[PDB]
Amino acid sequence: SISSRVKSKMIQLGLNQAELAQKVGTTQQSIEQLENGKTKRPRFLPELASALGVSVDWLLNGT
Repeated sequence: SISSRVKSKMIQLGLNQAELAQKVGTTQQSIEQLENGKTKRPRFLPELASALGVSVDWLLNGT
């Protein structure tokens, strides 16, 4: 699921939830919630896209 896609990229990159949430500028809770499969449109999607240097298209769709 989407949070996996996000995470596994960060992991390889070296980043984790804290660094992620910071760089995104979201709440730490929102990262867990992302990994709770809770929301397709999280309140930082474009911000996440910049955070992993991916597109919004890819984040939503995803290969």
